Amino acid sequence: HMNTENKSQPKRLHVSNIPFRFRDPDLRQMFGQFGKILDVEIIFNERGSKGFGFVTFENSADADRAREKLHGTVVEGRKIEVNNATARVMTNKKTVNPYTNG
RNA sequence: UGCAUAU
Repeated sequence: HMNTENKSQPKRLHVSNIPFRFRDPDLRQMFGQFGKILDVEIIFNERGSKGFGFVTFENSADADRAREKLHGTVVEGRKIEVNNATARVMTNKKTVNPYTNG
């Protein structure tokens, strides 16, 4: 009996040029039409909620296609960007070993 | 408030 975990897995997609009005539900309706959304982020600033964010798909299966369909769309008249995010950290902690053989 | 990676 081995680990037998899932394959597609959640991704953080960055979203940009979006109107100043867009929040959690306004971003997630735009991607969640293809599959399912877990969590959604909008960069938190001194002005309040910003015209820039991220979306957390349930699985890469819809995260891949969704960014492909949404990138180059002009939501609320603003040609957007969508790509895979940096998430929390760029200093990966998942695994380590003293050797590098095999 | 058009500030653009996770102030």
